[PDB]
Amino acid sequence: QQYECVAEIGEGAGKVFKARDLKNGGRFVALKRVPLSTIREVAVLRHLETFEHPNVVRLFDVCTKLTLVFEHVDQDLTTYLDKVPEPGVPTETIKDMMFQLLRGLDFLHSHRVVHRDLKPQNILVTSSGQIKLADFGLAVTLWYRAPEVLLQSSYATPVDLWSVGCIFAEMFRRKPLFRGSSDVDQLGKILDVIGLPGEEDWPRDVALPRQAFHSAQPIEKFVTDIDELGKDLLLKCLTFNPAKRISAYSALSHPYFQ
Ligand SMILES: CN(C)C1CCN(c2ccc3[nH]c(C(=O)c4ccnc(-c5cncc6ccccc56)c4)nc3n2)CC1
Repeated sequence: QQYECVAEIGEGAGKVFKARDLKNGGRFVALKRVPLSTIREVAVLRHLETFEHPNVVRLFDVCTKLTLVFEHVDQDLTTYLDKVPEPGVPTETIKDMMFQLLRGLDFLHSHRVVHRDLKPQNILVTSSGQIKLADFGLAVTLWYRAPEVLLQSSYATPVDLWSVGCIFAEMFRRKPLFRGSSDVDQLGKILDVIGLPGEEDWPRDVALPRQAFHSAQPIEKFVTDIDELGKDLLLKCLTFNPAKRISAYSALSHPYFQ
């Protein structure tokens, strides 16, 4: 094959490797090796590539079980936070990274792709500080799961803005905001902070009823340095109700990004 594995990046639900692209100057690429639904998902990927959005990982090739060649990025958001000098991330650097993050999200929503598992472990940061979304559009941590996914009720795009707020926060905290040991625990951790939602905000026909939990806390506690504009925006990303939750397109126009 034209490529040559030099290491593994990680494994999960598939397998991703770091390699050399021998035909293109020995640059680093990323190889993943994984039925119409599959053909379908790849058709979308190939399609999304055409637009070449700066805030999503480039697709270089699809080898004919199935190998997908993407670009390689030196690090993810997680190692960027581990290795970040004290006492954190420059307010301005957060404001910028979030924007780039929201850009690719709107780009993905606008084409009706839902990431479904957006966590800092697949948010890639390049040499220049360019955010690039990885690990999407193909078939451990619930800390970034949205309430409705936890309740197993709605699976639409509002899911990924819940994750955005969770990441937004962590960019201040440098530690995950809600660390739960399981789906019920997780759901608890969330409601301890945002407060019990209105009774009509609980989706119907879900095994978990509103009565199985027990008041809202102020946000500046768990997240310090956050401005009013950060606060307000962050609150509309973590609205319990997916219909009341903000959207990427709507987020891009928040006063916070002025
Ligand atoms: C200490 N060592 C182990 C550190 C080396 C630097 N580092 C990373 C981490 C993630 C990284 N992704 C990448 C990529 O280039 C890349 C490009 C396109 N798609 C993916 C991708 C595809 N499918 C599923 C995925 C699931 C999660 C994340 C990415 C996925 C990855 N390079 C990374 N380098 C941290 C550990």
